Amino acid sequence: DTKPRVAEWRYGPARLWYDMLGVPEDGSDLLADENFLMVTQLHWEDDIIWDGEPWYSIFPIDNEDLVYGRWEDNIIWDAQAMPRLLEPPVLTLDPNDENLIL
Amino acid sequence: LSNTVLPSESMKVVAESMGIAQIQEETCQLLTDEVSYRIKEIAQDALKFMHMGKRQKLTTSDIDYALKLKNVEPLYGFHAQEFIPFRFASGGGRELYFYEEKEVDLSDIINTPLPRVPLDVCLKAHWLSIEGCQPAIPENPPPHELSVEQQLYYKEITEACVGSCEAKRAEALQSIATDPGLYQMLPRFSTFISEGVRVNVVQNNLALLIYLMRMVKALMDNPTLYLEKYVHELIPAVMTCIVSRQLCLRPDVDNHWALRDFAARLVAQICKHFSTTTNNIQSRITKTFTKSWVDEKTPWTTRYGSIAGLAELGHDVIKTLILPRLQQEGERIRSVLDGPVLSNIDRIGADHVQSLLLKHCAPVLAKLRPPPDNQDAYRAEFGSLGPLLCSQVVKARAQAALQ
Amino acid sequence: RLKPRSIHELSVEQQLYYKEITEACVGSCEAKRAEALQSIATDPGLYQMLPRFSTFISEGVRVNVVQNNLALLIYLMRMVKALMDNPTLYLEKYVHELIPAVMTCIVSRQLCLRPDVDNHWALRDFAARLVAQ
Amino acid sequence: PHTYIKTPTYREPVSDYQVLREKAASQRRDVERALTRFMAKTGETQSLFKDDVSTFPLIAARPFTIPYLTALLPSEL
Repeated sequence: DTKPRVAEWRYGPARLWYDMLGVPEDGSDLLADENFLMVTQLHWEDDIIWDGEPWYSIFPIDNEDLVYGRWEDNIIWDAQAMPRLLEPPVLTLDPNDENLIL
Repeated sequence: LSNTVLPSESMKVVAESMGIAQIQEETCQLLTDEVSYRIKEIAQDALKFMHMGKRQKLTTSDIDYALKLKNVEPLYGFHAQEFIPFRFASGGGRELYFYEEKEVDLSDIINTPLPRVPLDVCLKAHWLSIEGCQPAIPENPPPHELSVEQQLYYKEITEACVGSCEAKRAEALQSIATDPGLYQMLPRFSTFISEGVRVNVVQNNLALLIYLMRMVKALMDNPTLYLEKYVHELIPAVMTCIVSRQLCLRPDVDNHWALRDFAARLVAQICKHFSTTTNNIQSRITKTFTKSWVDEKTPWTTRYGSIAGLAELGHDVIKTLILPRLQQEGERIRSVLDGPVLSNIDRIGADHVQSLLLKHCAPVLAKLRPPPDNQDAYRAEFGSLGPLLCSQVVKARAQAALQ
Repeated sequence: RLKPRSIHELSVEQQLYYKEITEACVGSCEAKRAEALQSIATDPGLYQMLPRFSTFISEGVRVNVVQNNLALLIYLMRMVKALMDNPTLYLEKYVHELIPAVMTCIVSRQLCLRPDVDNHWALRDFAARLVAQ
Repeated sequence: PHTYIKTPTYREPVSDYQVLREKAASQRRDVERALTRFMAKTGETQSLFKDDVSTFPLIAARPFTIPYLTALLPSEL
């Protein structure tokens, strides 16, 4: 299906892109699992060191979206033949990340 | 859509103002299709005085000119300055609306302030158009939230990377790469970059995509900010710059090819710095590249992007992904050494794919073969990859001599 | 809009064993070392904690050869051997971290006293060559 | 509980007024320093010292055509 884009904000981050577009207001066998195991895809030899010279979490919490979500579904393989229709995402300010005041 | 009439229950209410106790429902239907028929004949004859006397408002003197036309007696008292008031009466089961008329002492109409005297009709001439456009005379028509500091910094930094000049862009990228406190503005930059790479589908601008990829490359070089929480947004943007098929406005002359190897180097860096066994970034990137490459029907641009990313990942990846499908080079040279259509755009992309393939497979052939390599090219596909491998062995010997 | 505060994929309690087993496997007491060892070799639910064990091993050997601390290394190699013979867990996703750690135990110089514990050093290279093959 | 207990844990929250004041202060100072160095580098610049652009760059003074509008008017309201 053709993707002509859609924009729902024109006021948050990426407003510059929305204004340039002019969208007014809210109007809109090598695939075997082993091949991909990182023992068969990483030069781990370089690591070998030769002559070198819990009530709250103990470990850090990973990005659930990266660890779990299918971000691969936001890759645009063909601009004209885009399998689904992408929609504008609002800023979601994750508070799990430190270094953000709120 | 349908013939709309006054409700039949509005005629039972009217018939009890008369004194008629019980009126059957076939009589009420007989009343309301006649009175709503005579309303539509004075609605449409008032509209003939609104149109012939050019007004577009339908004042109440239009209906009074139409009741005069249908011989029916006029309705007295509808030229005074009034509006539409209604007053709700709840009651013990009888729901209605009325007027609630008010009174006024008679000496307060004898002693009202009189309005100002009207003016007589006069004429006025003015030019509307003088051999062209209208003059500009007054008788014509006239024609969590970022603080202001970092809001201004976000505005200046994003508008410096849109392409007005190159020097402000280089200073903005050297700002992004080398400032200590740019957190709290990282989600805005990630949203800006991902939406801007998405806006390539409406306008296939190669230049703005090169600028956004240099923005990502500058964001990666910042030591202070950690992109671990926002990498799920920047990965598919760089992936879109790699494996999409139309990266150009004019496909033949635009070097989409460089935004390909630049973004491939970028994604190799983004899965070197951030791939953890909980993340599975690199395995999930190799799987997308692999099923885009092995699958047929894919265009030569997206196959170029897949081969470029896979070959920037490292040596063992091109050992176990690229080297099984070296026979695909024959399927490529099917359309290069012998094509029925020569003037199409498949040939430049095909021999770009060929050049990238043999450039990246020359050190892989130098790693896993004999030192002689006498007829390895003949044993190779098309006998060209083997010549490139001989050139690569010569280059390695030259590097050893330099060492 | 703020995304919900996420939870670690281990129970708060879950973090503690990671903690008791790792503080027992650094070999302050030998029966403990063993209690932990027993756990690692036959805990069925030791998957989904295995990234944190592999990272603790790998990171440990690399900052434990900066000063050649032989026990720290002999305990980590025994932890690797106890990780391997567990039948439930799937290891070859993590072997890319496991193998350069053992190569470093076998092919590295010893920063601590050269003689005397070389007898153990041969065993550090004996335990490492056993787990390597 | 470990074999069966499955009670979730959270990340360590920093609710301290001292370190929150320090974080907000240092982030505001760093973003205003980055903004002023970027604007002094990409425009006309002055200097208190002879040929001093790297350290202490001043944005050059430009005259306004109507200066009371940029002086007296409030910008946040």
